[PDB]
Amino acid sequence: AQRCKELGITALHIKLRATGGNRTKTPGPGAQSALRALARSGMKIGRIEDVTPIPSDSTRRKGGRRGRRL
Amino acid sequence: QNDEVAFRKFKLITEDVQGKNCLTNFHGMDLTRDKMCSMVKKWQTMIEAHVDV
Amino acid sequence: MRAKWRKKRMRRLKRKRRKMRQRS
Amino acid sequence: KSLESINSRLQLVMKSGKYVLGYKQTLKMIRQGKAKLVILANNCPALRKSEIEYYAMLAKTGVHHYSGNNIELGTACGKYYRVCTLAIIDPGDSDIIR
Amino acid sequence: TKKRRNNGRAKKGRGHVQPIRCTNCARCVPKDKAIKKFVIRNIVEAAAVRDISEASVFDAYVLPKLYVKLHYCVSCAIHSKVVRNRSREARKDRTPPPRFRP
Amino acid sequence: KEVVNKLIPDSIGKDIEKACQSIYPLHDVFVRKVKMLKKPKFELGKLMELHGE
Amino acid sequence: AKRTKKVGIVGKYGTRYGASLRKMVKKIEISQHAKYTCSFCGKTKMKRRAVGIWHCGSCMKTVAGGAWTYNTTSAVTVKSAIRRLKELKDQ
Amino acid sequence: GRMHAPGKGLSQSALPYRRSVPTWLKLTSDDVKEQIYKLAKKGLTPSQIGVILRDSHGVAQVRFVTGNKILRILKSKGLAPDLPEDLYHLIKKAVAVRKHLERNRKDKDAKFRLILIESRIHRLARYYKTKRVLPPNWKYESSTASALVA
Amino acid sequence: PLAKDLLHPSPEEEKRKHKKKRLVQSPNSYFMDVKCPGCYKITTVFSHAQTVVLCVGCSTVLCQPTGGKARLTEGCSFRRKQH
RNA sequence: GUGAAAUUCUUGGACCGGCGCAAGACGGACCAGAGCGAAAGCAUUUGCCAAGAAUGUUUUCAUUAAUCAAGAACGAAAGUCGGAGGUUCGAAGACGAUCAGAUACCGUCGUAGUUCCGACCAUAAACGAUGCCGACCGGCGAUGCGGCGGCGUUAUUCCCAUGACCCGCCGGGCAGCUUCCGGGAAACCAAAGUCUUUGGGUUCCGGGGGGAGUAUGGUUGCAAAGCUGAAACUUAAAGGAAUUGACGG
Ligand SMILES: [Mg+2]
Ligand SMILES: [Mg+2]
Ligand SMILES: [Mg+2]
Ligand SMILES: [Mg+2]
Ligand SMILES: [Mg+2]
Ligand SMILES: [Mg+2]
Ligand SMILES: [Mg+2]
Ligand SMILES: [Mg+2]
Ligand SMILES: [Zn+2]
Ligand SMILES: [Zn+2]
Repeated sequence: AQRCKELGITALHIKLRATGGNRTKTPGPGAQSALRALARSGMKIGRIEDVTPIPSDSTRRKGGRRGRRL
Repeated sequence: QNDEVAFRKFKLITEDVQGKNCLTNFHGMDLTRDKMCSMVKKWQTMIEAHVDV
Repeated sequence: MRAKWRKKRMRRLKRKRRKMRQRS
Repeated sequence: KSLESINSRLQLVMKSGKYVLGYKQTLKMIRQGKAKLVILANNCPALRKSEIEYYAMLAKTGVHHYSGNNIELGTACGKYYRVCTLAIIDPGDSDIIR
Repeated sequence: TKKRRNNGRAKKGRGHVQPIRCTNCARCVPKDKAIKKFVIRNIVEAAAVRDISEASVFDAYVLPKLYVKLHYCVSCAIHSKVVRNRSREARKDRTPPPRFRP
Repeated sequence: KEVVNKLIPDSIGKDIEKACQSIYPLHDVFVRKVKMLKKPKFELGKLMELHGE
Repeated sequence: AKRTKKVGIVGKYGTRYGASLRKMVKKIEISQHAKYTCSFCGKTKMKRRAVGIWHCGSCMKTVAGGAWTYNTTSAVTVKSAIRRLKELKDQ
Repeated sequence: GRMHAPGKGLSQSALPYRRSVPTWLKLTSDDVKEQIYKLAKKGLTPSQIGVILRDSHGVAQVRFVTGNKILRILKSKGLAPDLPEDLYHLIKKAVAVRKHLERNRKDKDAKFRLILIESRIHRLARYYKTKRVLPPNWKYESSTASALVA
Repeated sequence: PLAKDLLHPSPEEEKRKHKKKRLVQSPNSYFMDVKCPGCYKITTVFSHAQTVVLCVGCSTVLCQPTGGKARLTEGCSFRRKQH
């Protein structure tokens, strides 16, 4: 935000992205704090959109058919 | 557009620049992710069509 | 043992037995 | 549906009407002027097909190009030999509308 | 002993149901056996809705949603507490738990 | 040009929905997407009439 | 009476060259020496003259086909593809 | 249930209790016989003759109005088909399936259906040879059956 | 109910039962007098006709075969035969 | 990337963002105790090709049927052979971690394989752990298909048809809830009921636990293996369903 302010940018569209693909679609723990910090640091907020890569169908996900055993 | 809907996006690729103006032209459009995901619901059938024209 | 692994052990032993008999 | 219809009508031309199977007899019937429909397998040699079509134009008779071959036209006639050209003297089953 | 009449899955007149991967551990689960949760969550936290709305360039801007369908194997479901073990009589009902609107 | 200005309000989807009511009722009908596949040679006069007059 | 249990046409090779090689060459030799139905005259007289050349006894038509079979699956798919591309090229 | 399907359907025809000819049926036995003769000349199988006669000419049962069944009438006049209708249609279906199968070699479902159809053909042929409708040496050959139908 | 009268079921349930499961089998179909407009002759048509029935005095269709019952063309009249 | 790391990639621009190009997989959400199929199994659009159940039927034949040793077709995945293809994933293998050890679980890479065509193999918790055909024996609300009948609403049109809903009936299905029908060792099952009040037809098949699906013979297979299949000997229990308690990282 401070770099954008000194370079002369005032508003920001938002594109939230998770890992996507055949992996998880839920955004990580940092998205909420990053967007809130951008809001509180004076930067104006415009459109917000999810751009997570969603396969119409993907290659085989890693982990095997028995998954990640823990 | 002044008072149109918000879930519609346009690509607007740039072809020619003159002076300090880049000039765009239509490249495609798409519905938004949230609108498309909200439209899909259970206990109903969706029909999808595509055509090259 | 697990029954599947007893089956596998029996199969290994049977291949060894077949090889020994074929050697004669 | 047209192919099964023409096969059924051909089957009923057999056993109920007068016909003739083969190139030489077909030409003989045409130039006698008593051939009402000439059926040609698509396997037919091009020169023979053109000549029979010209003969039919002279005789004012119809030519149907069977969508088969000589083997399948023989089968549709119910024979165990290939027929490549055939002529219907009289149908007896309204294959040829009056 | 047969624990469940439906064998823990919804397959009734099928031979084979195609598998899906557990979103938690990437285990192949039959699609009708997996626990499905369709989460429709606000794209921003309810703690940050006010800050986002104040910093918004728009006046009547409705915040977008986040639509995610989650599939769980029963192991990850039980570990993540989305489902719990129930008594022998309580296993027999299928009504989902109340939404608790108030 | 008049393809773009008529897909701006999604008139195409509206008439599709109106047409399909005699088969099965439909409610959320949109031209979900359109993508450019080929373009004709970039006439600068055509670009300038698209932008200006 | 049936004379061989499994070798068939490759009984002429005796015990030589290996069972798997004889099994491999058996189907090729059968299709090589088979007589195919001529698609021009309708008779079962189209047989191989040399490698890739198939000649019909009756209508004396000669065709360029496969090495061991009258036509290859590759060539059949190619002919279908060329027909599709032609009907797409014109309108 | 079905012979070669796991179906247990019930769709049939409920023949009415009144065997008498309806009073409004002006058609006489010889008239119905003439109609059957004309349809058989046109090439209709007895099932189609009955369907046409019931649909258009208003005769409920040819057996009720004439006293003899349609195939009996055709055989008495001498223009009955040499093969029975149902056996002819089964052989027709087998020929069609074989024609499809010689082009589609990977259609194992079609192979299975062909086996079922040919089993039905052989059972029906055994019955007809028992009844001496068919010659005692009548055999269904898959190769030669193509020229018998359609 | 343990004392249902099987010998004398009322015509309501007698009609609602399947054709074969009635006390005595009863066809649900019938025959109808059909009147094509512009024609004088009367045609006897099966209710469940599987074939396109045509007038002999005019090249016009009287019914179109459907799944269960032939659909008469519009403008054609019809009455029952002897109930 | 993980619990934390590390192996690994990075001022040679890695990751990230943008625009393109190529390839091979895969057909999300819609997707359901929904459908079809003999099962195995089957989900992008459109076309072609045959096939099929159910329904409708006052069509036809007239007992042509049910189950079936031998025999035959199909038969997930893995595996085998030949030819293409090889993006992802990933047996074997390598390394990093963890550990007392760690040939593992976790991470990075990665061969065969996974994809397609042709040919084998014929096995799965191939499951409903539940033979097929036929009859009878409760209730209820749904759902799928077909047919039939009805207030109304809706789509065009000027009206009926025809679609979409609504209320019913019938038949064939996938199931569900409930019941002192009855059965059962019980769990439970409207079939696993109509069984000492024992007989509808018919096929396969079990005889305490092990040895053992082993040895041998035969037979099938390229192989792996499949089918058929003992005995000596050993043992007083092994098992099933429920109850109480104890225990649960
Ligand atoms: Mg665990
Ligand atoms: Mg247990
Ligand atoms: Mg299974
Ligand atoms: Mg396989
Ligand atoms: Mg290979
Ligand atoms: Mg990898
Ligand atoms: Mg029995
Ligand atoms: Mg024992
Ligand atoms: Zn999981
Ligand atoms: Zn030739």
